[PDB]
Amino acid sequence: KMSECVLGQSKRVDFCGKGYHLMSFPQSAPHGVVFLHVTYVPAQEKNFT
Amino acid sequence: IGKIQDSLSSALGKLQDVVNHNAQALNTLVKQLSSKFGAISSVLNDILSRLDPPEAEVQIDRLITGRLQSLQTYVTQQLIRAAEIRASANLAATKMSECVLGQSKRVDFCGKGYHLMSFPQSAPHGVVFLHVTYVPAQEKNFTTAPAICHDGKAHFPREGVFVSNGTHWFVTQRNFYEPQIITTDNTFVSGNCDVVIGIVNNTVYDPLQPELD
Amino acid sequence: VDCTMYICGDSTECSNLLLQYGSFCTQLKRALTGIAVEQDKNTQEVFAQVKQIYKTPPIKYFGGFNFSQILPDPSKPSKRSPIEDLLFNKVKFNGLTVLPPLLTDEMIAQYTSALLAGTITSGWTFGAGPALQIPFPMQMAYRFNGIGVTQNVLYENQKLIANQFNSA
Amino acid sequence: CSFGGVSVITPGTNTSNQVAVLYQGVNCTEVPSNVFQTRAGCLIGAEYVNNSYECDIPIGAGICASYQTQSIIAYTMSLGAENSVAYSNNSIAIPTNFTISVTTEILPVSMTKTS
Ligand SMILES: *[C@@H]1O[C@H](CO)[C@@H](O[C@@H]2O[C@H](CO)[C@@H](O)[C@H](O)[C@H]2NC(C)=O)[C@H](O)[C@H]1NC(C)=O
Ligand SMILES: *[C@@H]1O[C@H](CO)[C@@H](O[C@@H]2O[C@H](CO)[C@@H](O)[C@H](O)[C@H]2NC(C)=O)[C@H](O)[C@H]1NC(C)=O
Ligand SMILES: *[C@@H]1O[C@H](CO)[C@@H](O[C@@H]2O[C@H](CO)[C@@H](O)[C@H](O)[C@H]2NC(C)=O)[C@H](O)[C@H]1NC(C)=O
Ligand SMILES: *[C@@H]1O[C@H](CO)[C@@H](O[C@@H]2O[C@H](CO)[C@@H](O)[C@H](O)[C@H]2NC(C)=O)[C@H](O)[C@H]1NC(C)=O
Ligand SMILES: *[C@@H]1O[C@H](CO)[C@@H](O[C@@H]2O[C@H](CO)[C@@H](O)[C@H](O)[C@H]2NC(C)=O)[C@H](O)[C@H]1NC(C)=O
Ligand SMILES: *[C@@H]1O[C@H](CO)[C@@H](O[C@@H]2O[C@H](CO)[C@@H](O)[C@H](O)[C@H]2NC(C)=O)[C@H](O)[C@H]1NC(C)=O
Ligand SMILES: *[C@@H]1O[C@H](CO)[C@@H](O)[C@H](O)[C@H]1NC(C)=O
Ligand SMILES: *[C@@H]1O[C@H](CO)[C@@H](O)[C@H](O)[C@H]1NC(C)=O
Ligand SMILES: *[C@@H]1O[C@H](CO)[C@@H](O)[C@H](O)[C@H]1NC(C)=O
Ligand SMILES: *[C@@H]1O[C@H](CO)[C@@H](O)[C@H](O)[C@H]1NC(C)=O
Repeated sequence: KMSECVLGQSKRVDFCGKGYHLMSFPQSAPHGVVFLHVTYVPAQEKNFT
Repeated sequence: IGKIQDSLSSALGKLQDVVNHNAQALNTLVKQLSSKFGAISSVLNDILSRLDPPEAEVQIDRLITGRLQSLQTYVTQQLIRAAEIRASANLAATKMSECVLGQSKRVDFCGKGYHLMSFPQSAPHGVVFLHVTYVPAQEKNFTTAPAICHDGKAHFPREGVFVSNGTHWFVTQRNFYEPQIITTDNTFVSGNCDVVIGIVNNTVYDPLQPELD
Repeated sequence: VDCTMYICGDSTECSNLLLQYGSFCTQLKRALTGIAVEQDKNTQEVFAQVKQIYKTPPIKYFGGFNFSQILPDPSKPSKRSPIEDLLFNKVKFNGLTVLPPLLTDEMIAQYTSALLAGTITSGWTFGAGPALQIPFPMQMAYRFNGIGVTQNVLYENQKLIANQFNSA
Repeated sequence: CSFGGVSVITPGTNTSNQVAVLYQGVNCTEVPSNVFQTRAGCLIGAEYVNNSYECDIPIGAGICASYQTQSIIAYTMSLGAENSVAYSNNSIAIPTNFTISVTTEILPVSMTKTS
């Protein structure tokens, strides 16, 4: 995840959150890591022919 | 490719480790055949020679219990070591699919750089991948803008970046410097030039307009 | 764990009797030492993924977007960020000993802030070679292309997009 | 009391026969020159310098040792160089050349079948 979501942009579905992965930021936790995933979510659709 | 050959001919510690661990465990298994575990000796031909059958049962059981314990410890640690070799082989099988029979876009999965191609080589109990990647070099700075304003319209590059060498404005592709004149063939239009922040004023050249005339 | 001191423990009648079991205690110490050496390699593999220790510029103004809650806090001994401070407030015997990790968590926070400044300043170029600066709005527009949105959708909605990021 | 493991730090017998000794998480006043107190125990036989190098022999809690300054030394490891990106609101860097690089990756697939 640090390689593919923080050092790049991923096209793997759901590997870096819900939506279309834009970017990710790491934070250190005690004995662990936290990833803040920024994604794009579409909204307010209309129907068409 | 000529330097791989030197650096190896002159590094396989992950393969040497596996071998060493297995040998160190097999030796510890045999070296336990010479402990008493609380008996008079370690030899069954010595308990069956200075003890009558009713007294040698008690001494043989003390050896049986110890040797069973040692064999079962050996068999547990092999299950735990095989579950780790299995995951490594599962990763090697994925790298053979995704780096050798394809081009990967995953970052740092098939080397460091931009993956071009991969070649496999067999090793004693494993596999070596030779990863060929592209690495950009020798960068310059320029100044940029997000869009160009011309005739009251805002133009964006189709597949590049707008750059300036100090006095003139070009389009490059983003990973290799190769400047081009900004025309209506490598840009597209959307909107008027007062909502983007950072627009610059410059001329966008129409190829038909002169040539026709 | 010291096998001999957990089992016997001081006494001497127990050490000579335990000597009769062979290398059972040497195996256990090897097993526990391997585990402890693996825990440092876990952390080296997650966090030491960067060549240089990158710094953000002083002005600290990326076309708007506001990263202040996740950049390091200069008024601290640990130099953690505001969210890393929130996360750290929520989480001798009979031969037993606890070894310290090789990396302090000051060092870990220093690796994470450098990964952050690499991303905010160079996008994805520092992960493939030398860091190449690019303005943040233009990097955001490159990323909108990667999900299949046309890049004027970003430039014509920059303020709204930055406000939504900041609220989230 | 004050029990603990004892570790021996050596540059390798093919380099020297000097040695340093770590008494693990023991206060360095109750051990029985260079006596140096660490978060990992008491170190004897190495001098503490103020420089900082790349880690050589890992002691712990950020301290490493080396045979440099002849003898072994202690210090705090180095995370890495220091690169300063000249970021601005209208500056870009673009590469003008490239290098083709090739690296290796080694992976175990099997182990020996024993019965
Ligand atoms: C697009 O049109 C469809 C109908 O063709 C809408 O679907 C209906 O939604 C309503 C409200 O939720 C339901 O009561 C109906 O039963 C749905 N129709 C069917 C056939 O099930 C849909 O909501 C419209 N979407 C948009 C964005 O306009
Ligand atoms: C891009 O331009 C910047 C701006 O001058 C250069 O970065 C400076 O370089 C000088 C000399 O190396 C340093 O003393 C400054 O500290 C740098 N940063 C500043 C001024 O903010 C950089 O060298 C240029 N890059 C290339 C590839 O030419
Ligand atoms: C930016 O690049 C342009 C190239 O188009 C340079 O302008 C030309 O320079 C050549 C050689 O100096 C002249 O023969 C041309 O007459 C110039 N103009 C044109 C329209 O081609 C310009 O000098 C460069 N600027 C900097 C600062 O390097
Ligand atoms: C880019 O070009 C436009 C049009 O040529 C400039 O707009 C003019 O700016 C001057 C000076 O501010 C005004 O007096 C005119 O009324 C403007 N005309 C229009 C149609 O807007 C604009 O200023 C230029 N931008 C820069 C930075 O020079
Ligand atoms: C980035 O966001 C933070 C909020 O998390 C801003 O800091 C707060 O700003 C409001 C007013 O805008 C104050 O009332 C708070 O006291 C601030 N909190 C602090 C300083 O911890 C910060 O100003 C934003 N950055 C910029 C450049 O606007
Ligand atoms: C791009 O880089 C290559 C080096 O990788 C340059 O080619 C070298 O040029 C020097 C000087 O002319 C020679 O001594 C080397 O033998 C060349 N290397 C090889 C592998 O042939 C090349 O000139 C660079 N291109 C640009 C435009 O700067
Ligand atoms: C960039 O910052 C400068 C301050 O030096 C400011 O004058 C200018 O308006 C800014 N431009 C953009 C596009 O943010
Ligand atoms: C080990 O000894 C050999 C010969 O004595 C020498 O060539 C080699 O450099 C030595 N290795 C080290 C690490 O000093
Ligand atoms: C060791 O004991 C002395 C005497 O009380 C004390 O000053 C010192 O702090 C102790 N060591 C450590 C690491 O605290
Ligand atoms: C290391 O630097 C500190 C600075 O506070 C100084 O007090 C100390 O004496 C130095 N150590 C040596 C061995 O010179």
